[PDB]
Amino acid sequence: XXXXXXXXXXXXXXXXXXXXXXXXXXGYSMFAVGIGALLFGYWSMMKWNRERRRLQIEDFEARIALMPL
Amino acid sequence: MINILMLIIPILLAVAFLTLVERKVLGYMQLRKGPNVVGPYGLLQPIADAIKLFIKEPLRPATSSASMFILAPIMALGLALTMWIPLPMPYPLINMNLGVLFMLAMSSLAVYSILWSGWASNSKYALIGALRAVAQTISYEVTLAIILLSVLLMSGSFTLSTLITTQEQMWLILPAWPLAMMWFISTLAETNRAPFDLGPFALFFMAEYANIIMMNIFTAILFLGTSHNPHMPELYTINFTIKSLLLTMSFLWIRASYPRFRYDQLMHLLWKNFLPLTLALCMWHVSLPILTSGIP
Repeated sequence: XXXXXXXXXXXXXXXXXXXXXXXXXXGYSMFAVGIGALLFGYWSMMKWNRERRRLQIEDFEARIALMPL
Repeated sequence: MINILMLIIPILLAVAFLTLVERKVLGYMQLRKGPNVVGPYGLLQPIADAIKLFIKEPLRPATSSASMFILAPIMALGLALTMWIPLPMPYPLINMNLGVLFMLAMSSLAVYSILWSGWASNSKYALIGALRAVAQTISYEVTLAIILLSVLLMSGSFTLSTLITTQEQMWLILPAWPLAMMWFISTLAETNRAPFDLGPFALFFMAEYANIIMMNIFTAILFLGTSHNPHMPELYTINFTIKSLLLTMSFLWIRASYPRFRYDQLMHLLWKNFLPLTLALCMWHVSLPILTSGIP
């Protein structure tokens, strides 16, 4: 009996298949989150600066109140 | 005054122990094993590099022009270490009258470190490439000043201590969404060797990697904060280090993942494209405290 190297292909490994595809981001939907984070960013920040004004006037009031200084 | 030595010696160790991080984290990116033979996980190698280069390694200068070449590493290491002083941290060492102005000044003078090295070599062959390396740093410092001002004009004065207090509930990444993207790129121009790349030669490594940590920390003040807590210094110290370490991973991410942008097209990304974008956002950031009340 002769024994040589046997042939096997099975699945053929798929000859040239695309793996690159669009994922997560679509296009217009990313701008809704992108610019949406900006509008949420300013509104949250400016409310803190209005709360800073409560401290600001109260800080300068200490100088006016102190005349024996 | 003992705290200055407690901000040079552990910092020089941080630049030394970077050699582990700069090729093990970079290693797993490239599927290779970094340090392993030298130590238990290679912890003995960072200090072993110091014994190799400082003591035994001799000098062979090209011409040695009296004062220069043995003055350029002093300007390199000196300016890199003095940048640690104005840093806000939980508590700053000798807090300046204005914070960020000192930060931009010592970085703009750090351009000299690569300038005097070009003058050290007598040959014309080296100085053309040296001036090209100056152009990589000098150009991005124009925008670096602009993006800084837009963050400052939103909230707080130049003082770095006030920048922690303004970030009480939400980070500055969300209001400054395109500006946060800029600080990931603009910082890499200062000899990081990720978008563009050009004894005493070993001392330049200890200075250039020191600026990498410096830009990681400075981004974690302008954009990160989470909490302040004056009563508990324990909670701030741990939480600040993790935020800075995550930015250190992103600095080594660009070095491995992305090729060089070319020197000519580095001036097409910036100047041609970035400078119209940064100033348009600067125009936007002038109107913001006027449109809605936002003055420190």
